[PDB]
Parts: sequence; structure tokens; C-alpha cells
Amino acid sequence: FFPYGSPDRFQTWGDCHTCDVESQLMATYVTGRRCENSVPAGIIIGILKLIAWNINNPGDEVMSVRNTLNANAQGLIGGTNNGAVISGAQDEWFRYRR
Amino acid sequence: TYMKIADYGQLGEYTCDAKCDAEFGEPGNIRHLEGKTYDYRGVFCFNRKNLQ
Repeated sequence: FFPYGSPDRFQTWGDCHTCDVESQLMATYVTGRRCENSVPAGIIIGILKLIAWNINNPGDEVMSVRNTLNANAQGLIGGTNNGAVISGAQDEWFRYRR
Repeated sequence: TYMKIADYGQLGEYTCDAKCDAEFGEPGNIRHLEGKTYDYRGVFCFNRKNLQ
């Protein structure tokens, strides 16, 4: 929460080169860490599962898991056939997703 | 525009007596000057959003 108590307001009433609107509020921070600065692991398992799925699914075998329970509309074979989800990557990358 | 009196000049000397004559001297000078008026202007504007 930005403290509503303002420390100062350096406004510039009256100007025709910039029409004195504002310089926007900016912020600097770090999202670093220790010599172990970050870990891109954990989201490597979904990548590997996607790799294996695309190795053993070249694109001629019919594979489709179903999302909705009743049907879609017509006599068609459901569908979720995307990849990275029928392989387990989406539900392993969701842990690092806001 | 306005006038200016440069100098009245010399008119008449201390002439001698018994001399049926005189001297024209030297006429003065009257100049005629003039001057303009200059303008002074500027601009300032707003954003009409913080003004409300």
C-alpha cells in the first residue's frame, strides 16, 4: 500500500511543451537472491514430459482426453488434444503461475 | 513622432558703426525624430484534468 501521507508533490502547473501532465510513478527493486540466485528447475519436468510426449506422439495416433462431462454438441470424439496437458506439463507449471 | 531643437545657432555679431550693412549670421537646426512601440507576449496552458 502506497502511504497516503504524501512526502511532497513537485507539480509544474502551467506549461505548453508537455502540457504539464505528469511523470509517471516508477519503482526499482530486485527479485534476486543468494549466490543461488534462482531455480529454473521444478519447471523442467513438464518440459521433459512434453518432449517425451512429442517423441512418442508424432501425429497420426488419435489421442483425446475429455473436459466437459455431457458432450460437446454432436457425435464427435470430445477433445482436449493439445499437448503439455495430456502429458502433465500444465499442472506442473501451474505452481509457478500467478 | 516628435521634434527636437538641435541648436539655436548664432544670429548677429557686434558689428562696427557707420556701416550700412549687416550679416546673415548662421541659422539653427531643428530635427524631426520618431520611435516605435514594441510588444511583449507569451503563452501558458494546462491539462484541464487536474484543473477540475
